Amino acid sequence: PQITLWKRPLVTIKIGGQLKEALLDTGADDTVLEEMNLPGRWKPKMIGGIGGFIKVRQYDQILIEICGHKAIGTVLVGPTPVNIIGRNLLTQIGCTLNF
Amino acid sequence: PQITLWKRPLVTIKIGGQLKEALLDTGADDTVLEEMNLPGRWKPKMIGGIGGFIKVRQYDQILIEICGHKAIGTVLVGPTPVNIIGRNLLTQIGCTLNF
Ligand SMILES: CC(C)[C@H](NC(=O)[C@H](C)NC(=O)OCc1ccccc1)C(=O)N[C@@H](Cc1ccccc1)[C@@H](O)[C@H](O)[C@H](Cc1ccccc1)NC(=O)[C@@H](NC(=O)[C@H](C)NC(=O)OCc1ccccc1)C(C)C
Ligand SMILES: Cc1ccc(S(=O)(=O)NC(=O)Nc2nccs2)cc1
Ligand SMILES: Cc1ccc(S(=O)(=O)NC(=O)Nc2nccs2)cc1
Repeated sequence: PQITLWKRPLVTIKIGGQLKEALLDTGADDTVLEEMNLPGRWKPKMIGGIGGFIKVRQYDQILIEICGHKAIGTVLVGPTPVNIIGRNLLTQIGCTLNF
Repeated sequence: PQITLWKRPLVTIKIGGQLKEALLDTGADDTVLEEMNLPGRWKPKMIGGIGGFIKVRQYDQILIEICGHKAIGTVLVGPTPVNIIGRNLLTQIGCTLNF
């Protein structure tokens, strides 16, 4: 769509044959999702934000669908309290900020 | 104008006399800038994200220019490593996500 920001920009995502809600985030370099089993091998990673760092597992070339828009790319899993769609995936669905 | 997301969506702001860069951040509720000098009476406030939380200072009715769009709102001030423009001002300047 064209989505307003009066309300948080949380959309429906599909990943792993599971439906989740996530936040379209121009403030995130990377896509980080709450704890979930996922296929293939991973590598260790840290991400930072407000008030420090946390550890995550990087998985590559993952199929995700975001309001019906398919993308394959990197997805990180760990103790985020919010499912976040970051720029690496927002680009793949054509997402822009406009005003 | 249009901001595609291949790089961090950075923009020029003008606030309390000064020129700065700040990130347009759709997953930020509030606006939060690096330590600076704003006027008069402020209240404590707590904001958190990945990894933890910070203590900030809340300044209300602060005037700000964001990419030539004027806005008046709550600016938060504290130890964030990046200046963040949140939905509180993104809404005032007519900012939406398009895909
Ligand atoms: C989502 C992350 C992957 C993202 N991180 C990155 O992309 C980082 C910079 N990149 C990165 O880590 O890459 C690898 C790296 C980096 C540096 C060194 C080595 C390796 C990030 O945290 N980005 C944040 C900005 C930032 C950048 C640098 C440093 C510090 C902060 C926000 O823009 C991003 O949009 C998040 C989303 C979020 C929110 C909550 C939990 C988890 C994620 N918002 C926030 O952190 C904001 N918090 C909020 O908006 C919350 C929801 N509000 C809040 O506390 O409100 C009051 C409240 C109080 C009490 C209860 C409830 C609410 C903040 C900017 C205002
Ligand atoms: C676009 C899109 C379709 C379907 C999903 S799904 O139902 O969550 N799971 C999968 O497709 N898994 C996979 N199948 C083959 C390789 S990875 C997610 C995203
Ligand atoms: C459009 C635009 C003009 C001027 C500015 S300014 O010089 O940075 N600030 C102000 O003039 N006044 C205030 N700042 C804080 C409270 S009242 C900012 C934006």
